[PDB]
Amino acid sequence: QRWRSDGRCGPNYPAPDANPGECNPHAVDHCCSEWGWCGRETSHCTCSSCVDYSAGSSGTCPRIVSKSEWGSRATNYNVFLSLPVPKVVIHHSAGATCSTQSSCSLQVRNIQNYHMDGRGYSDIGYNFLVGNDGNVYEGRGWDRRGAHALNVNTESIGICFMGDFTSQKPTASAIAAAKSLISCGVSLGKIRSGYSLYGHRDVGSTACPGNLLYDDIKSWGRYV
Ligand SMILES: [Zn+2]
Repeated sequence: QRWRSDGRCGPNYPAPDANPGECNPHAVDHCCSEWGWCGRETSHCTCSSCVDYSAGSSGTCPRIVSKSEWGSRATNYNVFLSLPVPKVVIHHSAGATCSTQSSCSLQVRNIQNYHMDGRGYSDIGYNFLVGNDGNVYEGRGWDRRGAHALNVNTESIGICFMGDFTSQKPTASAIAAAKSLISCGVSLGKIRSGYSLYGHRDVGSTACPGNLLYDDIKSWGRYV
């Protein structure tokens, strides 16, 4: 990857997939200092030759497409989650995949219409969605109680990958976007650092989030 395993970085310690060697954006030590160490302190982040990998397109926080950007309909749901959140539940759409911001935005619009008009929800059920386009889309957000898993709605953030992943896996960009979303939520204090990661099937009776995606999330950090 773009950072080393020994904790070094910079133009003197090249990474396997990166020269100069970089730092894990989602790690506590995400700044490459003068002395070629990945560190966390202000000195590591604010020197003239220092690089803070928390920031940028590859930072901890992924670009979240807001409700107004993906074309959400008017909602007025204000049932708030107790923050920070103990656990993260992973979902799959069990539906269409999407590869562009337009098609994924349309897909989110469809899912919202299904939840509100077909099932009678106050809004789209999930807190966030993720498309194969590598983007994150805003559902009920960080602060509002979701409707994605009955046993755990009040204690969790629901992230739903858009697609069916029983025999497929999402694009690497989708996975990266979800992980970065989680990391971001942790950095903000929306999600506890000692959070627990669940698949939907772990907390309910479904095949969600599909076999292969469920297999992949075991390798993610903090899976229960
Ligand atoms: Zn689910």
